[PDB]
Amino acid sequence: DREDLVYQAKLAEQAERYDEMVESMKKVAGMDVELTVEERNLLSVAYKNVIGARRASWRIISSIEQKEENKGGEDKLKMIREYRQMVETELKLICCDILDVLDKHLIPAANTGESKVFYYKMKGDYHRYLAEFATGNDRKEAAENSLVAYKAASDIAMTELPPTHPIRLGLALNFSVFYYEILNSPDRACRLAKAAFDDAIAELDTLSEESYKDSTLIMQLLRDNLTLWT
Amino acid sequence: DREDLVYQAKLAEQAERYDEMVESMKKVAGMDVELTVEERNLLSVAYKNVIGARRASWRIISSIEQKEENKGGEDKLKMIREYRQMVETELKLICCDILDVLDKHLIPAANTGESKVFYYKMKGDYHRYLAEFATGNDRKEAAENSLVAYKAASDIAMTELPPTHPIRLGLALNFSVFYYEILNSPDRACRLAKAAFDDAIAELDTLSEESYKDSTLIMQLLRDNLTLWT
Amino acid sequence: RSFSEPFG
Amino acid sequence: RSFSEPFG
Repeated sequence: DREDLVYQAKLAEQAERYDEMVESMKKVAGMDVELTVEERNLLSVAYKNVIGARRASWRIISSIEQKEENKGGEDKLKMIREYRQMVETELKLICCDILDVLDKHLIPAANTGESKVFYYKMKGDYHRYLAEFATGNDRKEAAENSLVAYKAASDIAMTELPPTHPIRLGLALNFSVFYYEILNSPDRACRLAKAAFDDAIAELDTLSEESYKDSTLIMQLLRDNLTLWT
Repeated sequence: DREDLVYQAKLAEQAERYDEMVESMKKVAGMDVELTVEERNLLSVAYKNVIGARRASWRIISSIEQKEENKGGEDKLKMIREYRQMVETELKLICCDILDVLDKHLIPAANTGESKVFYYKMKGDYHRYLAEFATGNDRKEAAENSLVAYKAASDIAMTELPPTHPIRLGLALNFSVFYYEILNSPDRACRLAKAAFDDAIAELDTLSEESYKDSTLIMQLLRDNLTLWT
Repeated sequence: RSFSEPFG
Repeated sequence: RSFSEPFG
């Protein structure tokens, strides 16, 4: 039945019906056993699509809002703000759903270094997504929760995974975005990304046959951000 | 408030939230007045996106089904068929929703040649989409309803619109697909498409400043199908 | 696989 | 506008 859910999740993924893909993978998480690499990946892809659609909508509506602040059309701005708020409600609901799954099911049952890093990093990501649109105390709390999770993932990654491991590199990449975009700290973002890239370069003998393309891609993205940030 | 709904529909379109775009434009249709060209277009785009997502899913799942019929994996086929059936239920619901809007609101209040052709052609399209996945009597009834609507749109198009008019050409294009894909009649599909293309070529002086790109595009598609079908 | 009228 | 970890 676990095998059946995974199949259903793969069919939903092919059909691009990511809500159903989330439904199926959340049931697998609901089983309180260590997920396979395949299952972790399917769950992560499902929520990143579901949340990504709303993050993309939110950025569009926000940019429309900013244009109109310059034209000062107030009837328009009332409708744009109400629309944005509706999308923020969905963003909050989706983040809260996977954060619950992580706290109740995935993290407690994770028993490998790789899975622990993967799930704390996911925790880091979803609080960071809450922080993207939050203001005032909600933003401070999301930022503090994101930081705690990313630090937890980093402690484990530093002791358990080689510096070329794609989950470790993916962690460095996203934690560096966190410092840049949420904490407004280009200096710390640059340091973290540069250190992760250099530490990988120092140990390229650790690249795995299973994941060298994935490692190579994240390292290119670390470099691409360093470019963007300098 | 009509102006407000149109604005909301445009925001939803920019955010790629086509369900909301449908909600807003269905309220405009709900007003029982002649829609503007802009409003007709927004309504049509909204439903073509909503239905198009499911038609795309349906084709994917159907092709997965056909692969597995060749491998004979029966546990898989039960899950694939149930998934397909779920998508067919959504397709039927969406088609039924716009068919209701057309029959109750749009067609009765349409009072120009262009709008009458546009809406009967939409009626033709949505029954044709029902016919794509229907079998047995449901397929026969969808095909008969699609034919009746396309004939109605054609009667009006032939007497009211020049042969280069994009809605007339769009009608010929989709009615020709209907003969090809639903009625399995390549000969009649080819005749209809060829006649519409040639009749446009004969009267290129009738191209409008407002729509010559649109006319040119549909004529290319008529040619592209003729290519595909011969 | 035939082309019908596009949208956008 | 920064790049974070991709998916697919």
